[PDB]
Amino acid sequence: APLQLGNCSVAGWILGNPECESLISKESWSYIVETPGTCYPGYFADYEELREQLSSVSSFERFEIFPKESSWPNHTVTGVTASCSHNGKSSFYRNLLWLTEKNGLYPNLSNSYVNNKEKEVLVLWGVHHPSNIRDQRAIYHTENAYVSVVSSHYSRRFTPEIAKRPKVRGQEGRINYYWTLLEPGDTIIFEANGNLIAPWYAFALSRG
Amino acid sequence: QVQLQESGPGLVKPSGTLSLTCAVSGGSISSSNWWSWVRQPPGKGLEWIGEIYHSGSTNYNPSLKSRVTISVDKSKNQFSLKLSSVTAADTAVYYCARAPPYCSSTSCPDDYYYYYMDVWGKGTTVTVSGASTKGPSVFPLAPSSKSTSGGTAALGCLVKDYFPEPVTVSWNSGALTSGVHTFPAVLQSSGLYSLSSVVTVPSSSLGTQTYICNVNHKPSNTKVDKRVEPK
Amino acid sequence: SELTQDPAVSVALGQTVRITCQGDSLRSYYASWYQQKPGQAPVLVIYGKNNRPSGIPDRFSGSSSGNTASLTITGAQAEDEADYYCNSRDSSGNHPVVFGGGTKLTVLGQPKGAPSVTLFPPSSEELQANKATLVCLISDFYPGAVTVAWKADSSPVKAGVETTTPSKQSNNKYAASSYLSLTPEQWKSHRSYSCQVTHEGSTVEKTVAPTE
Repeated sequence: APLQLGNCSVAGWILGNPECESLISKESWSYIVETPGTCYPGYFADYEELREQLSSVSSFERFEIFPKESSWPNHTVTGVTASCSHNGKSSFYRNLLWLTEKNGLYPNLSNSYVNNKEKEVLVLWGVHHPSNIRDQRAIYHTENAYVSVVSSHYSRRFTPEIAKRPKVRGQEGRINYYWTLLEPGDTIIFEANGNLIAPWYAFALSRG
Repeated sequence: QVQLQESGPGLVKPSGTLSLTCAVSGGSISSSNWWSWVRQPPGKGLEWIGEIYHSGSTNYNPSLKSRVTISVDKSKNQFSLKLSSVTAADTAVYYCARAPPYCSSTSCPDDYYYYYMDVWGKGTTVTVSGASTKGPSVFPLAPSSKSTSGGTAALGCLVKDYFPEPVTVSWNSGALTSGVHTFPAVLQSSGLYSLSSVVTVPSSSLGTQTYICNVNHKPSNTKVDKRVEPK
Repeated sequence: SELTQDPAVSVALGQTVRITCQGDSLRSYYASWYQQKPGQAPVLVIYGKNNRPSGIPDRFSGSSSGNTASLTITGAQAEDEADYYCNSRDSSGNHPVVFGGGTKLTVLGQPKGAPSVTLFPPSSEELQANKATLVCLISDFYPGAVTVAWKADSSPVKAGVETTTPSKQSNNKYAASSYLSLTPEQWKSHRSYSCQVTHEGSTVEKTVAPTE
């Protein structure tokens, strides 16, 4: 029996688009019926690859990889935006967290997760790109920020670029979305001094 | 629980420089906030003067830019305001307040598109005049046996001929608040202010009881405790 | 640019009123609202959109559409009678902060109250200082409008009279004051002085006499 995504794409469903709440990710499926979103504009890396890997799964599950009210004490997690509105009210992805400054500081961020699900874990995150350097300071305070995501099989360092861009859905900023598969027993480590759209919920699954 | 408190001279001669300091307590000025100054002339609306970041960067009202200087001092947890070449148009109540951070582009969360001033100082009155300060004279307004109203009676203090504004009055050091009302001041033709303060008091003991009105005139650094005794 | 709002509007006790604030700056920044009563600092009632600070009653709500922000007061109460300013940040230049002109909100239908008048003669301490001030205190009245006339014996006296504009008491009734400044000789040369307070067509008169 297939996975019914209704009016949402894989991106909107996997990212947790607020308009895909009632969608339910059943424990296993053979294929995905779809209607091809990302309410915050940006680039979803290896999107077609992900659609292929999620094409048929067993033992699928959505779990809380970094609890919102514990994992980030020294950062603000309540960031919402009108680009991802729900019920005429600004909101944000249900599987991600927009980390911003708290009390005028954005302390160096470091958090890690060990895969104890005995299955493959799909982790997704984002990198946010303001359009001017003043706002970069206001939101994250460091001018030359970095984001680092490392596992035993994945390693990448993201540098945000500050550029004036045309408005998309009324937004001049951008959030690029990335993902990786975490093998059982492996550890993934997130490090940043800004611009990290942190994983809030993640997914554990057996492929095929 | 940040709290603000203005301070500075209540009188400034024309063509002089107004100088006010805002004391910040309960929090640190080193923060993500815009420490602001606001003024309100007599019987007019609110006017924004300027704001300052703890780093020292400033943003001023364009119509006041070439006379305004806003400073910050992390050694005392204070920020200040200087306004030069003042005229009668600068007579006003001055407030210091606290604004949140903001963004210039549409690339931030919604929290950075608010503007408000949530915490305010109590405000300090500044009047631009060539006249000189004068402390007040306080006289008793003791109720007569005819001016009573049953079991209750009105008694007060008359605060005469002071300059500049304002004057505040309490009773028994704040212990007595029974219908206390301090009236707005009147301006006599002599250029001096006068006001009264009244309190509601039981008529049983008017022949024996004494009451103290605590008159405060900061512009002249005078406090007067005037005893109001039976007539 | 600027924020423009109606300078005055009235609402009946218990009814609903919507105060409007307009300005191109509201297209990119949220509008905050303040309530101010005479002799007091402004009090923030709406952070922006429809978020109230702690302690602000639920009947204060905020909405917006286009370049127009609105503050709605449902079930207006007597203590809502005050000035209301809208406030935002300019969207151009260095983003200076702009205030609306303010809206003076009258709440009609408050309970009427006849003025209570207390007339103090010149205190003996003031007389011994060679001055004579008559103090006429007026309290507990509504509507907050009153006219005061002074009499020496039965003749009018307008010179030396100073009177304040009414303002609210702590019990939401209004109070005002009037002063007649006399020399000691003017005080003792007449049989009596009177403070005549007219309110809603009715007059309350108090009289003091130097000999009594």
